[PDB]
Formats: sequence, C-alpha cells, structure tokens
Amino acid sequence: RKPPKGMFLSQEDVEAVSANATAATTVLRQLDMELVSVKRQIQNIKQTNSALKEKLDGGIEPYRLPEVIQKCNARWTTEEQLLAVQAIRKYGRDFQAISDVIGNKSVVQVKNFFVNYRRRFNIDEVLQEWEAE
Amino acid sequence: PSGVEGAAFQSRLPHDRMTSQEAACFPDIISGPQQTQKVFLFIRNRTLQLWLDNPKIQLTFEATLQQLEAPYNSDTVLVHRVHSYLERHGLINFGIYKRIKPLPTKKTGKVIIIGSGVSGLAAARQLQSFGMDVTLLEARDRVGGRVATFRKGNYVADLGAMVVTGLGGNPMAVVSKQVNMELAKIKQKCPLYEANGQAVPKEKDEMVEQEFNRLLEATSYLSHQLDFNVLNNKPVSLGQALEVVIQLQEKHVKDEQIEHWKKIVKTQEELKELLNKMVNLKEKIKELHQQYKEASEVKPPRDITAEFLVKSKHRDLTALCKEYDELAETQGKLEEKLQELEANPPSDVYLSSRDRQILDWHFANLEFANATPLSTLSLKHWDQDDDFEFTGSHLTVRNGYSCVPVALAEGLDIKLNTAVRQVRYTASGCEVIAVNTRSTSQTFIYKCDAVLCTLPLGVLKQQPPAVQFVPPLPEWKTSAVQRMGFGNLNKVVLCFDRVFWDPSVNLFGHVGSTTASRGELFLFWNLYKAPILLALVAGEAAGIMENISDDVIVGRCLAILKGIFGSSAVPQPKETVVSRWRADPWARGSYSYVAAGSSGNDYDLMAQPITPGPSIPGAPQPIPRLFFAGEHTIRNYPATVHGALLSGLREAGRIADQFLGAMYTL
Ligand SMILES: Cc1cc2nc3c(=O)[nH]c(=O)nc-3n(C[C@H](O)[C@H](O)[C@H](O)COP(=O)(O)OP(=O)(O)OC[C@H]3O[C@@H](n4cnc5c(N)ncnc54)[C@H](O)[C@@H]3O)c2cc1C
Ligand SMILES: Nc1nc2c(c(=O)[nH]1)N[C@@H](CNc1ccc(C(=O)N[C@@H](CCC(=O)O)C(=O)O)cc1)CN2
Ligand SMILES: [Cl-]
Repeated sequence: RKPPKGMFLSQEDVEAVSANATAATTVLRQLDMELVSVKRQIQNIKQTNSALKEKLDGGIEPYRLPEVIQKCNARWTTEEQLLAVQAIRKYGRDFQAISDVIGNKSVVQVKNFFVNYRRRFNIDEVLQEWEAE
Repeated sequence: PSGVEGAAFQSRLPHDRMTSQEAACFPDIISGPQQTQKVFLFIRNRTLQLWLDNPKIQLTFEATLQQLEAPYNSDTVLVHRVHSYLERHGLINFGIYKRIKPLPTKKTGKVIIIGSGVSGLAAARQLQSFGMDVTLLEARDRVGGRVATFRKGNYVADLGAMVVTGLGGNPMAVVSKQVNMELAKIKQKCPLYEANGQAVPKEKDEMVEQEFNRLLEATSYLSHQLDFNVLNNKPVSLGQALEVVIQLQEKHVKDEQIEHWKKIVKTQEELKELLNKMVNLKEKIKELHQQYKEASEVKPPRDITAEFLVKSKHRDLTALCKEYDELAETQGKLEEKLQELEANPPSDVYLSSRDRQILDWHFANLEFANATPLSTLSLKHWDQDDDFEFTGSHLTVRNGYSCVPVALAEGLDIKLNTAVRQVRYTASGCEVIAVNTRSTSQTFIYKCDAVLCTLPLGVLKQQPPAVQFVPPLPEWKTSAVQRMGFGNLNKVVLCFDRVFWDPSVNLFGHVGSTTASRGELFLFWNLYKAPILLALVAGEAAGIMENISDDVIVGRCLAILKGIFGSSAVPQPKETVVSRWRADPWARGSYSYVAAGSSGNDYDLMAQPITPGPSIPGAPQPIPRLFFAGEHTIRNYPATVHGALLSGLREAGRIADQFLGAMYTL
C-alpha cells in the first residue's frame, strides 16, 4: 500500500536518480555543495552576532532611573494643566504618555480633561499642530 | 491442518475446491450439482488420508473402498476413478513402498530417461509402476545428480542439496517416512564476525537486519506501486532497485541535514535583526539619558517648560528602557532556541561503512539463497514462488541426502557412465545416441517410443551444445532456455580430527571487507555430530573462486577461522573438498533463478513436450515424443529437490496418459 515507515520514495525522486548512469552522484554532490555553502553562511552570522553582542556589553545599567510610584489626584493644579497642554502638544492623542508625564493623573482623568478644557485651551488647534509632526 | 483437510494441505490441494487438473478429468462432476462435487472432494481427501497415514505400502482401490463409510462407498466407479486419477498423477503410490499387486509381467511401451537425478528417478519409478519399460541414461558414475553426498568413515557432508525447506505440504515428508533420513532442525542463531575477527554486537545485527528487510520491502513498493520495472528498454534487476533505494535514503539524510542547518540560519538571522535594533536602541537611550541629565541639572526654581522637559524626557527614557527589556527577553529565547538546534543535529550518514559491510553480509546471504548475484534477478518476479512455501522448520539430512536417490534407484535399469550426445525424435519413435564416458569411441543406440529429458538447464544452455536435438528444438523452447537464469554457489568442506568451535552454534558468518567480496566464505556450517565445517561461496565470488586452487581457498578459510578462534587454536584439516558446480560439465551451474527479462511462464514453457512433424507429407498430427522434467520445469517449486521430484511425477503421469491412455475420464 505504502513504503515502509521512514523510507522515502517519490515518483519524482526515482526518475531523477535513474535518468542516467551517474545522475545519483550528481544529485548527491550538488547537495554536498549546498550543504557546505550553508555552513559558511552560519559561521559568518555567528561571527557577526558575536561582535554585535560585545557592543551591547554592559547593557543599559548606567542608564536606569529609579522610578517613583505616586498616587492619583482628581484635582488639577495650574502646574498640572500646563504640563498636560504641553504633553498634548508633544504626544497628541497618547493618553498613556500624557498620564505618565503628569505622574498623578490616571488615563480617564486625562481623557476627561480633553473634553472639559477643549474650549479653554484650544485643544483642537494644539492637536492639529502635533499632526504636522 | 488436521483430518481429511490435513491430507489436502499435505498434498498441496485446496480441500473445499476442485483443481483445474481435476476439472479436466472430472468434467461431468465439476459442471454438475454442488453436492456431487462435495462427494468427490471427500473421496479424494479421504483416499489421500489413507495413503499419507501409511506411505510404506501400496494403497489399492479395494483397500480404499473398504475404508469409506456410507454413502461414499455407494459409488464404486467414482471411487475407482478418483483412485486411478490420484495414482496416475503421483498424489498416492509414489516413492518407495512395498507393493501388494505384483508388476505386470509383460510391459507396455518403451521410454528412455535422460539423467538420473531426482526428477529422472522419480519419473522412472512411476513409469515402471504403470507397466512401462524404462531405461535411464546417466553420464556420471553415480545417481542423484545435484544431490551429492561426500563420505569418509562416518564423516558425511552434502556438496549439493542439503536443506529440506519445511515439511508442511512437502512431498519429501512422505519420502522421509519411506526412507530412513535422519532430519535435524537448524537453530537460526547466527553470530557474525567482522573481517578483523571480532564479533558483531547484537545491537547492530538487529538494526541492520531490520533495514535489510525494510529495503527489500521498499523494492517491492518500487515494483508494484511505481511500476519501476523497465529502464532504457531493459528489465530492472533487484540489484539496481536496491542501489536506487539506498541512494534515495542517502539523499534523504542530506535533505534533512540541509533543512536543519537552514532552520539555524533562519533563526540566526532573526537574532541579528533583533541585535541591531538593540544596539541602536542602546545608543538612543544613552543619548536621552545625557539629555535628561542636562535637563535635571537646571536647578529649581524653574518655569513650567523646563519642568516639562525633565518630566517629558524621563517618560520617554522609561518607555525606551521598557522596549529594551522586551527585546532582551526575546534575545534569551532565541539564544536558547539555538543551543537546542546546535545540540540536536539530524543523523550524520545513512550507513556507516561498518553498517554497509554488515548489510552486504545479508545481501550475500540472499545471493546464496538464489545462487546468483542480485544484479541478475528480475525485480518483478524474483520471488514469484514465495506464496508456495512450506510450513515447519528447515531441516538437514544428518546421514546425507544421497540416501534418497540411492533408495529410489533400487530395481531400476540405470546405465551409468553413458553420456547422451544426440536425441532424435520422429513421428515413428525416437533414438538416442550415447557414448561411454570412460572411452568415447564406444557408442550406444537406444530406440524408444518417448524420451524424457531431465538435463539441467545449465546443460541445455551449453554453447556449443553438449547434446544435440534432431530436429532442433523450436524457438519458443530455445528462447525460454536462453531467458531463464542458471545460477551457481559452492561449498568448501573442512574435516578436522577434533572440534575447536562452539558445538551448540549451528552456523556463523564472516563479514567481508568490501562489497565485491561479500560472498567469499561468508558463512560456515557446523552440522553433524561429526567435526566438520562447511564454508559457503556465494554471488560473484562463486564463479571466481572456481578458478582458484583448493590450497589457496582452504588457506583463506583457515585465515578467517584463525582470526575468529585464535591462531593457536584451529588445527590443520585432515581432509578438504571444494565444489565447482559451474565447471561440472554435467550440471554447469547449481540451479535456476528468475532472471531479469524472464518470468515464471518460462518455467511452463520448459515443461511443454515437443511433438515432431509428420514423416509422410499429409499424414496426421503425431503424438508428442519428447518430454521435459527437472527443477527448471516447475513454476511453483523451482530450484529444489521437491520441485525435481514433483516434475518427474508430472511427466510420468503425462507420458502414461499419452501412451497407455486414461481410464478415468468419462
Ligand atoms: C550447491 C547446491 C545446493 C543445493 N541445495 C539445495 C537445498 O538445500 N535444498 C533443496 O531443496 N534443493 C537444493 N538444490 C537443488 C537440487 O539439488 C536440485 O534442484 C535437484 O537436485 C535437481 O534435480 P534434477 O533431476 O532436476 O537435476 P539433476 O540432479 O541435475 O539431474 C540430471 C542428471 O542428468 C545428468 N546428465 C547431464 N548431462 C547428461 C548427459 N549428456 N547424458 C546423460 N546424463 C546427463 C546429470 O549428471 C544428473 O545426474 C541445490 C543445488 C545445488 C547445486
Ligand atoms: N524456502 C526456500 N526455498 C528455496 C531456497 C531458500 O533459501 N529457501 N533456495 C533455493 C534452494 N537452495 C537452498 C540453499 C540453501 C538453503 C538454506 O540453508 N536456507 C536457509 C533458509 C532461508 C529462508 O529463511 O527461507 C536455512 O538455513 O534453512 C535452502 C535452500 C531454492 N528454494
Ligand atoms: Cl561426480
């Protein structure tokens, strides 16, 4: 019904190996060559990656800033309003970023701010300027 | 199988169905009601049972009838018909059995039988029993032909046929009850020793054997599923097919290696893209940190844009550090995924050169069984006879197989040292010209009604001919002769005066160094209570070794054995014999095989008798006059002793039917 398990035999394979007196030797050598060709390619990338790794040696340890946790507040101080306005100018819609920048205002509080002060801080006009960047 | 069904099975007959042969003789019955057919079958099976139960004595019609219960004994004609039918076709009353009815004093018809090997002897006994005058012409100074034993004192070793391949359905089972052959089973345990003389661990042995079987199964797939049976208008050989299969497995090993290393490169590449991102990201982070410091060093108080700058840069820096930690997480995953692949390469080769040598031992073994190199066997038909194999264990004749022909020859008229040179067959009769082997000038002429030719296929192939047929045989026959294969294989008998090997080890192998020499003394048998070792020469080695002197052959044997049992151990042999079946002018090989370009049908063609043309123009179609038997003439059991025996039984029945006429076909 079918070839014994693990034995591989297609119509296509057979015809190629039997087409002429040394078709097999040709097929096998052409594969030895493809095989050697791909291990050169491995050695090369292994060497490429060894160099790249040694460039990242030390990682980003000297660049970490021990980050503070601090709780929320639903009150807007003048300081915070101005921070937000500038944050919107830099980051646009990105509520998460704006929240992070202000530090003490959740995402929702920020989203609300957008509506409540839309008029007073010409928020639409500011946003169109973020869009030109 | 048991009872009356056991009898059918033991006679190679279907118990519940009538054969083609039976149809021809009992057309009235096979074309009639099912019930009648069942009556016939029972009578047939029962008659066979009575004979098989006691084959040391002639089973007569009267004896048969007396042991059938009603209503089966209520048709005496039918019983008599069945009896004569079985008797004529050799299914009962064959071999050597004490007869009840003495032989007809006046004989009818004259037959010359060429050759006194088992086919010839079996046919002669039958013809004599049927009342014909029979003479056998044998070239050798002995009977039995390719069944040749060797004797010295109590030491006994077969140079020809040696194995009884299972008793279930084998006619030799009947012969073994008639003649006192001492049959002995063959332990299938067979350790192997590599060329260096060290034993093969039974880890490898099993693995390689399994692969060998898998490869055979593979060639069968190539043959039946892909119809790979013709290559460049030439028939494909088993050898060729195996080479293709092996090459494809080697190809697959390389295909897997490639895909494995390609998965490594592909991953290696993802890594380098990620590392590049990381390096660039580290630069950005390093730069932002510097800016964030410059910003944080503007001491307060500070206007809101300055404050915004510090807070803003801080956020951007943390965000980027989060990106870097994610990429570092991915780096550890890819790095480990590589240590995994680097540690798990796919297998290195299809076969280690050691593996290939052991594999070649198995091929040599197959070359020995078929008495020919694998490159000569038909891929499509080499195993055409496998479905007819007998059941039970293989056995050897402890007291020498020659006991069979020697016994079968008792009471027959055999002319030894008489080599047939020419066979003339005409409308009116035949004449056979033969010479005395011991002085060729002495000539003999034998006239007969019919000639039964059991000359070996090897002899029939001889060019120029050893035996001339006048008129020449027709092309349909000669072409069959040219197409079929006739192999070769040899034995080396080593007699010592003391044992030095393991006496419970029945047989063991020597693994050759190269493929070319795989059949050279690859197997050794330790078969008797006596201290004798038999070495086998198979495949391409068989033919070549025949050109080498005994001393050089024996030297090689001793060299091998010294390597296995120790140089100190193995003493010099007391006596040695080397067979050379190819050079033997009366055999010219060992036995037939289905060569590429041939088929089983050729075996049938070898069997078909020849009928000469009319002597007088316008005269009626003659009788057939030239008949053939032999190992090479029986499609289902070729190349064996039982095959030869059956061929003789067949021709005896056909000849007797032709010249004495059937009683039993009304
Ligand atoms: C090495 C070897 C091992 C074997 N092992 C086994 C085995 O283990 N099991 C098994 O079942 N079978 C085996 N066989 C096969 C078996 O021996 C044969 O199939 C069988 O014995 C052949 O019987 P035959 O009558 O057809 O051939 P033969 O015995 O060849 O009968 C032919 C006779 O014709 C004679 N003859 C030839 N030329 C002339 C002439 N010109 N004039 C007169 N007579 C002539 C011959 O010398 C011979 O006596 C083996 C064969 C060989 C060669
Ligand atoms: N059936 C079977 N039939 C056969 C052969 C065979 O080889 N096995 N080979 C040919 C006859 N010659 C021999 C030579 C050697 C052996 C022999 O010694 N064979 C192995 C059996 C091989 C098997 O497993 O089939 C054994 O040790 O019993 C048997 C027949 C033709 N018929
Ligand atoms: Cl001889």
